[PDB]
Parts: sequence; C-alpha cells; structure tokens
Amino acid sequence: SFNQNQLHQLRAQIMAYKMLARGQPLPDHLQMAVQGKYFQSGSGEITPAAIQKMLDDNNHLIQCIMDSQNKGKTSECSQYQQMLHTNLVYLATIADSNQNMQSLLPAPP
Amino acid sequence: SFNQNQLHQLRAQIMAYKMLARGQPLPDHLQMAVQGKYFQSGSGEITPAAIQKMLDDNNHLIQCIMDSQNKGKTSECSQYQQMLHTNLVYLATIADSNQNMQSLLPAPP
Amino acid sequence: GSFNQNQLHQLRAQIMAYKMLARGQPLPDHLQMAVQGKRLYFQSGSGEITPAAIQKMLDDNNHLIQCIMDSQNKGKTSECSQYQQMLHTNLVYLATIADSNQNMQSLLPAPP
Amino acid sequence: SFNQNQLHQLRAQIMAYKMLARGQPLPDHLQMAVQGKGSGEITPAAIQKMLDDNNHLIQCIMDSQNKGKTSECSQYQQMLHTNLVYLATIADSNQNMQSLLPAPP
Repeated sequence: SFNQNQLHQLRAQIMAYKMLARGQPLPDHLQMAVQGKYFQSGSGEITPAAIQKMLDDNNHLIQCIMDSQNKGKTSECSQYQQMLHTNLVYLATIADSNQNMQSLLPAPP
Repeated sequence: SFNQNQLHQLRAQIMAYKMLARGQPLPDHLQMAVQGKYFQSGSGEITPAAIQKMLDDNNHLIQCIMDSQNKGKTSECSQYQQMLHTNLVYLATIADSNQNMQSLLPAPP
Repeated sequence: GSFNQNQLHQLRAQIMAYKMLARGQPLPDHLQMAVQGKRLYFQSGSGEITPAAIQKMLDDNNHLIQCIMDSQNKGKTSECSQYQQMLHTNLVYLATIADSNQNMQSLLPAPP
Repeated sequence: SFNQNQLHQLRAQIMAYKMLARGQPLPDHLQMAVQGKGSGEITPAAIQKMLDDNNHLIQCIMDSQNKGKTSECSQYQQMLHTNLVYLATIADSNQNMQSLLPAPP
C-alpha cells in the first residue's frame, strides 16, 4: 500500500540504481525524484511510514554511492550498492504484490 | 549488523515459514525460537533495531498465519503469508551478505 | 551442515592471516593461535564433506601458514609462493562450503 | 600433483557435471571414466578421496534427477561443483606453463 509519491519515488530510485551501476551521473531531474517531494503495525504488515523510511534510506544510500564513486572508493561503493539493491527488491516486491490486478480475477466462467 | 540472537531468530522464522506454507503446525521449540529472547542511520544502512523491528513484525505475522489456519479464514492467511515471505527474503539477503566469507578473499596470488 | 562455530572462527582467522601474509605483514601472537583452533569418519556415503574432513584441511592450513611464515624469514621466495597458492585455494574451497551451508535465502521457497 | 589416471577422472567428472546440469544422461563410457580404476600440500590419496567423493555425489545427483527430488539434486550439484573447482584449480596451477615464464627480455 504505497501512495503515488512513493511509487514515483521508488521507480526513480530503480532508475538511479541502473545508471549508478553503469558509472553514469544522474540528471538533476532524477536526483530530485530520488529525493522525493504509524511506523509499526499490530499484524506486522508494512505501513506507509515504514515505506517512506526505507525510501529515505535509499536516497541516502545513493548519496553515499556517488560520493564513494567520485572518490574512487571502490569496496565501500559496492557495499552501499548491494544494500540499495536489496532494499529496492524488497520495495518493488511489495509494490507489485499490492498493485497486481490479474491475481484478483477468478477463472473464466 | 546481525548479532547471533538475530541470525538464530531469522533461521527459525524461515523454518517456521516452510512448515506453515505446507499447512503443518509448529513444534514447540520452533514456536519459541521465532520470538527470540531511532531505527534510522545517517547513511541508510539498516540498523540492528530496524532488523529487530522486522523480526518482531515477522513473529506477529506468524501468529496471524497460525490463527487464520484455525479460524478458517483462508484468504487473509495468504496476504500475511506473502508479507512474511518478502520480509524473510529481505532479511535473509542482508544476513547472507554480511556473513559471506568468500567475498573476503582476494584473487589468486 | 558440517561447519561448527569453532571451525567458522578458525576459518575467518585463516582468511585474515592469509591477507596479512600477502601484504608482507607478520601475524600477532593472538592470531597465530586463532589459526590453530582448539585441540575417524573422513568420508561420507554420499560424498558430502564431513566435519572431520573440514578440520583436517583447517589443520593443513595452519601448517601452511607456519611454512609460509618460516620461509618468509628465510627469504625463500619460491617456497613462499607455492605455499601461498595452496593456502589460497584451500580457503576459497572452505569459504565456499561454509557460505553454502549457512546461506539462508536458498532455504526459502517461491513466493505464495 | 596429480597422476594421469586422476587427471582423466577429473576431466570426466567435469564433463559429467555439465551434462547433468542439462538433465542429460551419461554414456556408460563416461560413467566408467567418472569412477576411474606435515607441510600442508595435497597428497595423491587426498586427491583420490575427493574424486571418489565426486563419483558418489554424481550417483546421488543422477538418482535425485530420475526420482524428481529437485531441492536435493541441487545441493549435491553445489557440493560437486565446489569440489570440481577445487581440484581444477590445483591441477591447473601444477600444470600451467605460461606462469613459469618471465617477462620478455
């Protein structure tokens, strides 16, 4: 259960990840989208603030990847990228499971 | 990142998940281990307390999954299952990255 | 599986020792003993490695670490390289087996 | 250091591994080749024990394939692979010619 801003921020971080793994710099349009524009439930289900907390993490991870890159700091760059990647897999998984619409349909009548 | 109590609790929850997914009940020793015994970092790396928050989330998801198998509510016994599965993949991925030993070795001499 | 906690500790220490021995350093006395560890059934029916097989190769690695050190003092350059190559290949093997055994993502089935 | 029997059994086990990763069967000629006939370095008996282990894993993998046990098949495959990588690294190190040569004069 993402909100629109969160889905837009997530997809922006997934694109930022791909460019950073290809050494590329980030367009300022993308840099800002990466940054964007109660915390724990009773069941254990994730909450909107939990989602925003992880997306804010990702934004900071991205700042760290670029700083490590631009200083040639290599192994630290990869530990950040692997943390980012694991977060994005997690958020992408939750986003798809809740937004998916085929699985709401029964068999043909 | 992970301490040993947490690694142990994660493993028990993974094992609990597999039994619950194949409709079994949980042994007493596993029902105990899945319970065990701020939150944000400046760089975005997950923190011990974030890890423990999700492990507690998972224990409450496991309690709800066990109930909906005695409450007959088949449908939400699977949204809980899918939330627990995605959490376990995430924690397992972080735990495997930290504990990995082959990455600590250089290339051949 | 087959790794116990003492072996995982001995294997980390040997990996640490390996690098120090590759960057010319000597090993502190603490680490020289962490590499020995503390203190039959060597083959299994299926071929899976056994605890005793792991322990024998960790002990071999300790002897290799000792041959490496001694031959670094005596500058035996060509001795040192063959020992280092054997140690490296053992540590990669033990590290791969330890990782596979401890790996927790592979324990999880497909999404529901 | 390997002997020629071991090198031949190792190459056959490397071949057998690839075919099994493709669900294919093993010609009897390969199956038989896969079976064969203080300082810390590896010894020839240690080499043979691991080649013997690999034959036993291959039997377990084939049996786990035929009987459809997929999770078990891949755990043996992972163990056989790690053994093969290890024996191959050692055999390649001992036999490698180019690393013996200095830089151009």
